[PDB]
Amino acid sequence: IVTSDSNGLVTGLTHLAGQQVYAITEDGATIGSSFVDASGETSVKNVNTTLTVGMQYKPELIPMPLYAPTQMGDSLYAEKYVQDLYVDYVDSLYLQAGFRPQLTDIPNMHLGNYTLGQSVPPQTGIYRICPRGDWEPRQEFVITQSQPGPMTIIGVGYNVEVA
Amino acid sequence: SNIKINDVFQRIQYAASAGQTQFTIPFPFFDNEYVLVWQNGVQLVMGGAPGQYGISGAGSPSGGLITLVTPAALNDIITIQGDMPIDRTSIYSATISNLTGSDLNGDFNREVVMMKQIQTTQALLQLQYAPWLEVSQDPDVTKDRYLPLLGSGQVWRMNDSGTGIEAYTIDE
Amino acid sequence: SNIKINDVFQRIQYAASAGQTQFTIPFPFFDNEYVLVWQNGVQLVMGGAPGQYGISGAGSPSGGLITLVTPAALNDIITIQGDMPIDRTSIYSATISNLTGSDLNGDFNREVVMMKQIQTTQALLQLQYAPWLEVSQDPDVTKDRYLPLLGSGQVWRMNDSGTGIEAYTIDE
Amino acid sequence: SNIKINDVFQRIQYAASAGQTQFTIPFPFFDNEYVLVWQNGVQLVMGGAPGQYGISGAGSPSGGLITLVTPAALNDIITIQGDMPIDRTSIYSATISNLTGSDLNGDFNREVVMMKQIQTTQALLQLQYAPWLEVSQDPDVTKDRYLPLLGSGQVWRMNDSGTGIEAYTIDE
Amino acid sequence: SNIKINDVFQRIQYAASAGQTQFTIPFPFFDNEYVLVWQNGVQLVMGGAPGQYGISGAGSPSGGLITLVTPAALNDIITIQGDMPIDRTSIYSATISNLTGSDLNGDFNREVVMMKQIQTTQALLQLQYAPWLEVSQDPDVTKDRYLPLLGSGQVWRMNDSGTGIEAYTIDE
Amino acid sequence: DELVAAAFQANPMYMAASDSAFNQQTFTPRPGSIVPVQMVQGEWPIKPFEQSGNIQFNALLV
Amino acid sequence: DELVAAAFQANPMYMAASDSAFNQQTFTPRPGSIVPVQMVQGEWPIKPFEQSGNIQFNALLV
Amino acid sequence: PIRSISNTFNRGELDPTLFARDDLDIYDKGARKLRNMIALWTGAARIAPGTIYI
Amino acid sequence: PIRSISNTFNRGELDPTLFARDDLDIYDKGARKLRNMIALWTGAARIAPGTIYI
Amino acid sequence: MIELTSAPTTKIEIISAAISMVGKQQTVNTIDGGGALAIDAEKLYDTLVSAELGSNRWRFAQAFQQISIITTLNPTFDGWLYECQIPADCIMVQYLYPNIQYIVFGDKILTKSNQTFTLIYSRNVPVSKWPPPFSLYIVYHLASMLGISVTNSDRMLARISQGMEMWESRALFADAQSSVTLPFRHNPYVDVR
Amino acid sequence: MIELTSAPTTKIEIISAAISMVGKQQTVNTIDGGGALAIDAEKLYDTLVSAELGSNRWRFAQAFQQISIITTLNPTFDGWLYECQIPADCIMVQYLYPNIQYIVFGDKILTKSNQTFTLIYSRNVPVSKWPPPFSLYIVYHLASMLGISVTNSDRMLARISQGMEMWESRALFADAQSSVTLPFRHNPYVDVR
Amino acid sequence: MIELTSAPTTKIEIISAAISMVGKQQTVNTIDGGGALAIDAEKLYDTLVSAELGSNRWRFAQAFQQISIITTLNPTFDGWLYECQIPADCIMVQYLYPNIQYIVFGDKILTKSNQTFTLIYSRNVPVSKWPPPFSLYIVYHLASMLGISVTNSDRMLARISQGMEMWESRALFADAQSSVTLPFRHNPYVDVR
Repeated sequence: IVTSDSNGLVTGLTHLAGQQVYAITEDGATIGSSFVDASGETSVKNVNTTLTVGMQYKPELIPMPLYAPTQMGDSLYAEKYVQDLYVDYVDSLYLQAGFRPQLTDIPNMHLGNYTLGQSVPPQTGIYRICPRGDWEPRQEFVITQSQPGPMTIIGVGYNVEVA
Repeated sequence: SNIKINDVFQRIQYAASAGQTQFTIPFPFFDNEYVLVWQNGVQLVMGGAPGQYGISGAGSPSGGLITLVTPAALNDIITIQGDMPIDRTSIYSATISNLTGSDLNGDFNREVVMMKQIQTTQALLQLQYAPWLEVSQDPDVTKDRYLPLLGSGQVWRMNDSGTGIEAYTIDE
Repeated sequence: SNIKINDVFQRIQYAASAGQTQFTIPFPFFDNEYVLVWQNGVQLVMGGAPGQYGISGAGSPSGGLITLVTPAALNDIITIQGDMPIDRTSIYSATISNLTGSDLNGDFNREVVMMKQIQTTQALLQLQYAPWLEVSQDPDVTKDRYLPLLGSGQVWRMNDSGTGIEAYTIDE
Repeated sequence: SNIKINDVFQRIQYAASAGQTQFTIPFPFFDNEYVLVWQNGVQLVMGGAPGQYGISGAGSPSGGLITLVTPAALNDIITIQGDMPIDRTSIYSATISNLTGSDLNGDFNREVVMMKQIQTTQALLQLQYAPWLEVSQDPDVTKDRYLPLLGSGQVWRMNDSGTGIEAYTIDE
Repeated sequence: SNIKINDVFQRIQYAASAGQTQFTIPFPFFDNEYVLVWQNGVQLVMGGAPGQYGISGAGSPSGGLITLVTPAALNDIITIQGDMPIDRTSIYSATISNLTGSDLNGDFNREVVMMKQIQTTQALLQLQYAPWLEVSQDPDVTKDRYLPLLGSGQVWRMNDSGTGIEAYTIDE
Repeated sequence: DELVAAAFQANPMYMAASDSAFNQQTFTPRPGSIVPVQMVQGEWPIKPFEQSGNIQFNALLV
Repeated sequence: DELVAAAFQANPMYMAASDSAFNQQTFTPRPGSIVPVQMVQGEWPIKPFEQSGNIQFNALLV
Repeated sequence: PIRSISNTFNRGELDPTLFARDDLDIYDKGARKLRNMIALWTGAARIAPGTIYI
Repeated sequence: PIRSISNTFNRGELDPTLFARDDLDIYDKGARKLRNMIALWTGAARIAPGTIYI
Repeated sequence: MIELTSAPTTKIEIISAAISMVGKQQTVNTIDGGGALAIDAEKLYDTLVSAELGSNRWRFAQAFQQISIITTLNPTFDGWLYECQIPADCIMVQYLYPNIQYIVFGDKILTKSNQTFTLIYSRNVPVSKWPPPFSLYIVYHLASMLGISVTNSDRMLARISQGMEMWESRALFADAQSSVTLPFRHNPYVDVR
Repeated sequence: MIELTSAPTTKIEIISAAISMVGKQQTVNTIDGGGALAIDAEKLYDTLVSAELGSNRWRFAQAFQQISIITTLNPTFDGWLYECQIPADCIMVQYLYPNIQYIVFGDKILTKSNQTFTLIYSRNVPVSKWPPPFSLYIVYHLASMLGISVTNSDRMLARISQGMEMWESRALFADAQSSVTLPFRHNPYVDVR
Repeated sequence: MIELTSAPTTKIEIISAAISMVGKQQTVNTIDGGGALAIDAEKLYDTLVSAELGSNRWRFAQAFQQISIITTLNPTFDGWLYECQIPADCIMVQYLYPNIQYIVFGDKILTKSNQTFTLIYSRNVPVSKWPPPFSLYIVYHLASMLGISVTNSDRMLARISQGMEMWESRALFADAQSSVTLPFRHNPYVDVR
């Protein structure tokens, strides 16, 4: 826990010297990243603010291969295409999901019902995405996070064209 | 819902037919005062008296209409130009501003119109070198760019050394 | 558009080496159709036929590439300029919807690039008085700034009264 | 950043009184380095040594103040102009969960000041045809608009055919 | 209708401020079509065209709102009056069925509003003798209360016998 | 009425979504010629203009 | 109008997606000849140019 | 045709040698990768706890 | 097509992280919210007992 | 006094009726928080209405205005002399008065004369100007697009389609039948005389 | 204030509406913010729009340009004498003025004459110049292309395709009816006189 | 200034559009790691395009060149005297100028005369020379082959088939309509006179 001055300068981070760190406000909003120099100082966006500063560890969730048995058989090796991908989340921020390399960010800000300066609380809901993946039976979809924050994934759904 | 900007210049000029009063404003504008009208090089005044004009369509996404009080003569030249102040006096609060899609659309729309008005002047009314000419790529080299003030009976002439443009008296 | 827009002129010009095909684009661009290429004053076309070029690097901060199909001759002049039409690149719903920083970044970055293209033409390809000259600070005083149309064989010459620039027929 | 941007030209010029040191900046500016000061056509340096100046008021909507170290002589010409770079180096995250009023106002105000600087140059320091003149409304018609490079002792002159402006040598 | 009906006249009149658009409806109403609006004696129409109005607040105890599309001029008279047709707004089965207090409230509230509209016209727009005057308490005595139809140029005048009101022609 | 009717009933005319069904400028009326024609435009095919009326009725009263 | 009409109603003409349905340069109009023809191009078959109008009506007024 | 399927994560990360074992009841209850996350005893997967410098 | 389904409340209020667990036999026996009520052992939900001031 | 119509008079009432048709309760004052149905209805309303009024001569949507010759623009083909600006609110060109030679070419109108020309055209008009049959047709058609975009129900699309086509014909008949049918401008076998 | 309704004027409005019409709820305020679906939709948009304007005479997409650089064809065939480059912005050659002999051959126009002529052609135009019926037709057509891979139901895709064909006919009619039909330029039984 | 086309200009952009049509995201600069879809698309592209341009007279794909008599080869049958070499880039022989007696026999052209002959023929041309309608037709046709080779989905093949055949006709019309139809070279009842 640190406090920035009127210029956003933060000192006393010697144990993080040379590292890339993120800053999280007390309201629970991640405001960005910066490098700590060799002397333990870094500059953050918010000035005159109490912040938590630390290093990102990136969560990654790759579900099991698509399993959609049909009347023909198990179809474990059949060509499959995912038309829709449902991400089911609780109390989460900064999510992104899809088929690599082009992922889709999951928004967490309601235009028309947001007051500037406030931190939107961790969000709950279902988001539907067209991943635009290939037709391989072992294709991979990824749920991950763009910047540090709360994250809970309660399930992943699909609409699969099973050829 | 967006306004007509792409390939729509903020200036138009017409050759009137005998007895015409209605002239289209083909570009969007936000306020009546931000539209300039000339007739044969003389700027008109909005009003109801003869020689004045009425205006409608402010806030429309596509444009409006200019209605002359006095019917025009054949081959009168009517020029309509958008001239909006480049400023921003409506701003968001630091504490109690609720961000809306209408707010964002409004702010981007007026900045796009401002930018289009600047580019309209640059494209139709100003001079420039052809983009492929071998001008100096350093803006600090002002040989071909900077102009001097012209005194009476003087033209712009590159000097004999080819180092700058200077005013040059030519007798009449 | 989660890139940063650097302060780089939206125009670059090269003198080709013998057989050169690759030329770097130092400024950002977002679409291939919005980058113009000239070779010795003749605009080229994208494609794979001889005399055409390929382009890569759209959406990148910098470091795009132009690859000529036909290798250039020594001292061929290659000009690369950004030309993106002014337009809205977003729409926002009036009802409660979603917003991302990617949406805002795309809108602001593209408007910054559009402004830079206007200012690149102004700085490198246009004439201006030196900023310190004693021009009239009221734009309604058009003595030094309004030009007339030039007829055949005519130049711009300040009149003998020093009240405005008029077209003047040159003689021997 | 939670300030208004007024409609004020981004350039001011003064004729100094005897011994005057303080000159007002009537236009907003966000950083001291983005202001250029000239005294009798010589660019000054910000500092505390004689022949230099100090500047204050960055970020205020009403502009700031220029304080010369050495008092100016009578009728010294002082020119102050804003010169902010056109770029965008601070961007939002992909999925922001906190968008401050200062950040959003900053992005909109910053582009307004950029456009005002471009428009101030073209309104006060550049040439243009009168808005009502019958210039070709197709920008591809470059007869009156494209200039050639001037060689030594040359002027711009519309050719005998009236099809374009060409460089013409005068040795008088 | 689980609201309460307050004792408020079913008519309100305003003198508009310069450019006013919003006018409050202090009395309850149930349907938008049952509220009449006049401006300077001319009835308006609901809609979004110029010269029309929008209305909100149906089913609310009070605090409805009339929003003019065209802003009113100074001292324009805006009149708002409730006009709901007298009708049965419910139907009950003879067979054993269900009943709720919402059904009863809707019936009695609408019948109270209908009575208030009748009494509002009687109290604000109609003539009557003062309650304490010595009028005949038998309505079959019509001397003071029954009027004749008026012909051209005629007035109501009690006859010389004091037995009834008759039409009287008035000369020069 | 017969003269008005004959202009679009006796003459060979066509109905379509658009008169762009073929190119009038390059139309080549020659024996054996193939005319490029957009034979279907959206929901509607190009067809002869509908015949209507009772020509014999009019030339029985006249 | 009859002369204009006859040029494309009396003459044998065809409608197709393209005039490349057969090769006009190698077309061999001989008894027993087989002409290579793209009988269907995309969705549209090649067909006779559609007859329209009421020729008799025009030559009853004349 | 189109089939609708779902996947929860109460069995954690599964070894790649299990990917043909559709007979087991774990095929829709596991993950190919579960990194810097934990499996709650519901089906959900939560980001792993952070650390505080001492 | 139209499907006819029903739901009882034997398991009370269920945590939101269970809402993808259709494999469990509790999905049609619980409630998203059960506030100021109790679950009888027959599966019905009854309003909670009131209180008497002492 | 005049009795106010109970038919829809604002675009919000058109939208809320379409949302109710596909089964969701909706009030005009809570349209902002209408979720996916309100998001799509608002986005698709303008495109649907403009397309409809821009592809058919609806009498209630007609308008006229003088057109203007644009200086310095000269066509070089087929004898055309002038390029004329189309009105700003024009959504579908119908014809010119007086009927002389003209064509629509690009976004201009080409003429061979510099006399005063008036254009007859379609335009967007507010809902308060719509005939009630046309309003119900728009409600059905918009609901049909809400079925595709939101409900994803083939059953819903089948149920809405019959009503949508029926009210299109009825709205067209109601608009057309009020006035006489105008004659052709060109009648060659009579004009030649 | 005034109730305003207007047609799309930007590429983003077309693409975001098309994504709604394939029944996908993910937010597309910008192509950059729209994820993998938006970029694929933009890629197919570029191919579709030019293909559509390049295969039919839309009045709003017509343009003209004088051709003057006409050079000798040597060696040659069929009696052609000169060739000229088809301009790069020409997307479909329609006809030439005046009525000179010519053929489109490769990427050239071959002629037997050397004089300057005018080319009438089709060109790509921005959304701000599109008629509203055309805009809705493109929305459905683009949705039909995306729906090949992402639409769940065959019946739903057929419904989208039906909407594409319906608005194609209405857009074609609205474009065509504004002007008279031009006559054939070749009339042999009359020209022979 | 010339507006740059947004339609595809390279074979990689054609291929990536076809890959996106069958559902996969694809960038031009990552086409090398495109997996099975990219493997099949690049293998089948050259065969499909060459067969398409080699089976029909497309105006944009036409070319001409003089042919050459080959020494020491004597046809010896039907009165043919010389065997001539077909051009290297020739993909479909169309006709000869001047139109004299000739036949295509084997991979040669047999003639009875030693004058200068010019062959009119089809050839492969780069994508930047393609009309936009033809490009979209190739995208559909290539995507159809990707459905067979990769997706193994009967549903996908059914959905692509309608667009593939529609854009074949539209591309053919757009190519053909720009020029007049040429007359027959042989007219025996007239020539005999």
